[PDB]
Amino acid sequence: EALQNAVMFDKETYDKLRSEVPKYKLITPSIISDRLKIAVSIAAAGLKQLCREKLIRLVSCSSKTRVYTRIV
Amino acid sequence: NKIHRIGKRKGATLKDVSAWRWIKTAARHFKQEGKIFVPNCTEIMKSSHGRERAPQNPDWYYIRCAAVLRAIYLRPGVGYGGLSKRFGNKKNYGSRPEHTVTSSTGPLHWACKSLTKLGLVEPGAQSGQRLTRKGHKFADSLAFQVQIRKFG
Amino acid sequence: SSKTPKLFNKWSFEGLETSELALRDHISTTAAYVPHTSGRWQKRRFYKARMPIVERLANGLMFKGRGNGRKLQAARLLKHTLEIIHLLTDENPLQVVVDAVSKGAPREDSTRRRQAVDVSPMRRVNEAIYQMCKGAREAAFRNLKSMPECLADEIVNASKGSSNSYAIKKKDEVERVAKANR
Amino acid sequence: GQTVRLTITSRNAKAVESVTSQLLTRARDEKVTIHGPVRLPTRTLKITTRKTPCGNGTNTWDTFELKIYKRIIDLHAPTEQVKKITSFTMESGVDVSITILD
Amino acid sequence: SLTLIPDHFQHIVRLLNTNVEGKRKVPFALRMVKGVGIRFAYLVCKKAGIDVERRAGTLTAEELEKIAEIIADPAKFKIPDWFLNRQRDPKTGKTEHLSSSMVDTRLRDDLERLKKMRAHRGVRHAY
Amino acid sequence: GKIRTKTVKRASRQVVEKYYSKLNFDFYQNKRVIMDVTIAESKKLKNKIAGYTTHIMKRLARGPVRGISLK
Amino acid sequence: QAQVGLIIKVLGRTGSRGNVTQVRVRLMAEAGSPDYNRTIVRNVKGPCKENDMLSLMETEREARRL
Amino acid sequence: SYALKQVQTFGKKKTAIAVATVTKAAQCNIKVNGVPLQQILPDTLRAKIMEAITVVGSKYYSRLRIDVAVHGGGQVSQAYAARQAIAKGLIAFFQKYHNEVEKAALKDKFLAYDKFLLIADPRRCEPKKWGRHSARTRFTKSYR
RNA sequence: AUAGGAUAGCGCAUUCGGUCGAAUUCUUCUCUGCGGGAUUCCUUUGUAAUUGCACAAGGUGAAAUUUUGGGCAACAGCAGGUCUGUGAUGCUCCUCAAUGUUCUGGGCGACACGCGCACUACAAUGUCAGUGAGAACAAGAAAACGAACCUACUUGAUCAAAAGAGUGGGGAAACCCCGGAAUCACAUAGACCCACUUGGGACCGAGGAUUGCAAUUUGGUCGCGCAACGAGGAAUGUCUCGUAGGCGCAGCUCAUCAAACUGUGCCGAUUACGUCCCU
Ligand SMILES: [Mg+2]
Ligand SMILES: [Mg+2]
Repeated sequence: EALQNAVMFDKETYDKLRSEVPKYKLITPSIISDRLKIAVSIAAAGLKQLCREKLIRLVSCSSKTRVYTRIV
Repeated sequence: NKIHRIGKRKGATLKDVSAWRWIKTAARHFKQEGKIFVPNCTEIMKSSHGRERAPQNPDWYYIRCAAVLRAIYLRPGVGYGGLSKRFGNKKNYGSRPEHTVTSSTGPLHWACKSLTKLGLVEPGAQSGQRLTRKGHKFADSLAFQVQIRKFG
Repeated sequence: SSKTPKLFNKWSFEGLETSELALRDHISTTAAYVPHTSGRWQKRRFYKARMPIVERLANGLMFKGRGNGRKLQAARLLKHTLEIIHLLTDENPLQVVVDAVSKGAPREDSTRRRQAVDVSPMRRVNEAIYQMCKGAREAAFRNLKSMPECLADEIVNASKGSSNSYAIKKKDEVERVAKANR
Repeated sequence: GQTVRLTITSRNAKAVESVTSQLLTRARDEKVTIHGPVRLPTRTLKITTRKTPCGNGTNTWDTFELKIYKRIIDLHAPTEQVKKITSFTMESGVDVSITILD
Repeated sequence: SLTLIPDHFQHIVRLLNTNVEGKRKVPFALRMVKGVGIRFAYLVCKKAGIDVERRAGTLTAEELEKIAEIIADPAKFKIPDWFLNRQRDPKTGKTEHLSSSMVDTRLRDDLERLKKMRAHRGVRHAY
Repeated sequence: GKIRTKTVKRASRQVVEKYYSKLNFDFYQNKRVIMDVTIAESKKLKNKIAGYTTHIMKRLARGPVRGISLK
Repeated sequence: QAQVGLIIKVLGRTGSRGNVTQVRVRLMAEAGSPDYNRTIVRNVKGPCKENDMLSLMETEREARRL
Repeated sequence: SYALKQVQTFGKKKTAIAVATVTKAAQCNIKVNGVPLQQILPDTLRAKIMEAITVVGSKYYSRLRIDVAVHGGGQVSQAYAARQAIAKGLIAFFQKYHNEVEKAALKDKFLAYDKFLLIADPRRCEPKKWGRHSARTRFTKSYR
């Protein structure tokens, strides 16, 4: 079985990212892509956008790894 | 707090701030100013023959010019061979072992020529390229701006 | 003006104690700012027990030809892994790592027919680190999950004694076989 | 005012040291300004060859080394005084070169 | 990119009689057509003036043939001759960039020409 | 493997027989005496001889030793 | 579930390949317990030394003297 | 006016040699190869360099300007040489311009935290031998 | 700051190998001919001793046990290899359409295959594309005034690379060189996102350069990649600390051409500290 990951954000997947992705104790692009059946690239782009909107906060950052968490 | 002077310290010079921050700020300043000369061959050619793909960054020439300016600041009287050694890379040779390949001197020559056109660098006595008066002043002022976090 | 060291300037080593009496003298809890502390730990026989446990994890992460000699990579991966563990557990990642090392290795296994024998405290610390790093490395081979996350769940699952951890699964089957031929 | 350099080169460390000491003693007797005996880095010529003449057996190798000892002595003295300083018995295997530094 | 999928997005695109995956980016999916590599695809994207961060299924048909004709006649778009695969045809002497089935046809024609000429490379290919 | 070779042992025993009032219980002073009282091409052997001479003197203080005859 | 014991004396290395180590273990039990100061002979694998700690699982079995 | 207080020390790790010059100054700063400690990358090596300061405390390095010139080796060896040079330069400055009741306390803390902070590592590359791809590993042997 | 975290400073603010600045002093690093230093030396209510010879821990120390890596290495052998190193040779063979010697063309590199040893892969602890910081070992020119050799810098450049010019310097601690090695780093807010795929380059097409007396060598550019290969059955090598492994670099052969070897630095582990099961 080969997984099918969407390359662009859908109408439902976008609002699912905007609402359901927050309040997650641990947020990473890989697990976000796992949940939403999307690509890790667009998952990271959406996570960066959420950080810009301040919905989630970035705790661990690196040139290749980004770790986010819910805003408290 | 991040901007505030540490204490009993004034101003800033080059090599006192982040090298990548200074290079990116200088490239952005060059792009906004627009007086730099960008060869048309930079949109097609690669940085070095050791590389296998195009630079893929639209501002790669500006970044390279900023890095060359920083290199001239660090090592006065340096030439295209020294800049090629600075900007070299390891080339994939296929099934054969990888060997270090110096960067093609063409882009370095073009960047140095653009810097002389801007007046930031000039040819030095007994060969080599050296920074100029306004080049040193601009480098130090931009280094101060970097820790000021103006960033253009 | 001196201050006690904290790993990565975030995690404190104060109160680091092994969960159980076992491996108390073989799990080192000495405070250190960074895992990378170059030293001659292999000159003596049991000198490796004095190595900081996070440094031992970083060394265990230095396997295979692609990962041989890359200790800065191991330090960065551990830096991310401790953050992920703290998010997952709401507990000190150093304490979670100590617990996982304490309960990640078998206490009894068979040897040569085969006769069950006990495991020395030194080998239990070694095998706990070996299994945990090995379990994460194979887990993160060709899946979307990156290495720092794959190492995080392994340490969290091992610390709770969950069968989802590769180290715990090996521990259960090894001790089960030891009792079978005991 | 005018300075002259003596370069002593040899394969024999004992011989080159003895010649340098003799030159230093002669210079001190002549009472000239001497900028010390400087021991330039010793240079090793290394050649590795197969031990066998046929290529049979374990590929055992042979390493031959040749060491080069060089000293320099700077002094303020004219040609006649330098020649008088240098003129003595010398030793085999070492050579002394005269140069005038500008 | 954080851009919604267009209603006209297609997973398979027809370019120069070749199928191209729409999931891949524009140059890395334009490299699928024979005669076009990574560098040529990037230069084609630059000449067409479209963003290289877009997907290959989001592009419209009004620029699909624009890309196809750029590939067909690269020299018209000031793409240098040394960037072309066939700089001097041994038969016609012209400069062109073979694409799709044309490269295979030209390779077969070259092999047949060497075979008929009875050269060492004709017989080596025949072996 | 730090056994004193028969050459070292014989040289140290001869040293003890020839000079007994001139020796001591420390190693460094004994070695300093050894350098003058012995002629050898090596310094490792001199150090070993001094060490075993110190050992011999320590044994001699407690009691007579076989192979050494003090007149 | 796992009773602890201290290594008192390290015996010889049992085994043809010399990987197992015969050892003497004193059970760590509180005063008044039946296993107080109980000395047992056991086989240990891995680097072991005196005054070490060892979880014995079941302490009924005794290693055969070598 | 005021006499200049200068102390020079060296720290070695593998081929790397770091010469540290320590001077009394109005404002304390430490630069390794002309780069400040905060600007030094990575944070892994910067932590090791700062380990020289944080073990004893910032008050001892207060009002002290230290510059480090490191030559030879790689980044890790250069960082270790620089931290050893900084630690040895501090102890040396105290030894020359302070009583021996202190300086010894600083040495104690340095030695307790890490011996290699004050004592150079003697390990060096083992020479390569013929018939061996490296110092230890031998040529592959085939029987059939 | 983009969203902009963490990470020292609190008489005298930092910088500027072209500012080619002057002056003065000195030897922290460096150079190197002789020196020293380590000897079980010191200490165990250690072991052993019950004379010893020693040994195990700890101490001291830069170094603590053949200090470490080499070199050298007895006496017997072997019908081991080499008569393709030699003006080392005994006996034989050829000897002027020569088993001599030169020259020309071809071979030593031809393939269905089997085997030894390498090199590159199977990707995300990755691949591209940037920036940063950074070694060591070395090598350089000529007979019966310089010229060959190695270099820096410029230019070509009003426009790809690979070139090609010019101008200097180095006989090599002087020039290269302040030797910008590659592993590596990067909070680069860079691309990709688990696919034989931007993994992997097998293999082939068209152009052009360059070595050379000769290219029917070697770079460089654009295509090809849909060549396997997703980690390898039975088997089987080497290795204990600056070691394995990873990563480069130099010398060497050498007009041209290293997946080789001899060195060299860089980054740096796991395990054991045993045993006679196997050999
Ligand atoms: Mg025979
Ligand atoms: Mg060969």
